[PDB]
Amino acid sequence: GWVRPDLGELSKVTKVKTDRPLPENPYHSRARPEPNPEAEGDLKPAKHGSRLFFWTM
Amino acid sequence: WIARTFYDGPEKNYEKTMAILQIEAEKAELRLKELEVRRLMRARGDGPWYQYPTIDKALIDHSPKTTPDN
Repeated sequence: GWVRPDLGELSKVTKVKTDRPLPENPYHSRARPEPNPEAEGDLKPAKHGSRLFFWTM
Repeated sequence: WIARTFYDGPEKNYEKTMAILQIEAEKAELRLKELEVRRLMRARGDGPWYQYPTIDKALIDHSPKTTPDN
């Protein structure tokens, strides 16, 4: 009583019901380094301007 | 008469010089502090400055790759 599969049926993406636990870290990755402090705030005018040699602004 | 019609009082110059000295001292300390901050940021790289670009991780394709072991 075997029915031969039609065209395009064996290439379908199917789902599998399994009790095998999903691997938490299949890549065996380490801990990612801490990103930079990403400082935030409100801009203020430069203290005494450019402070480049004799320029006052 | 000359002092009245041509020149201001002694305090004027005194306090103007005090303000000028204060401003220049702040500028000098800020210059040293900026140089030290530049050195530290270039040496360590944790600061906002001297941030050299790396590969963007959004370019990575996370999908099955026709082989189970990538």
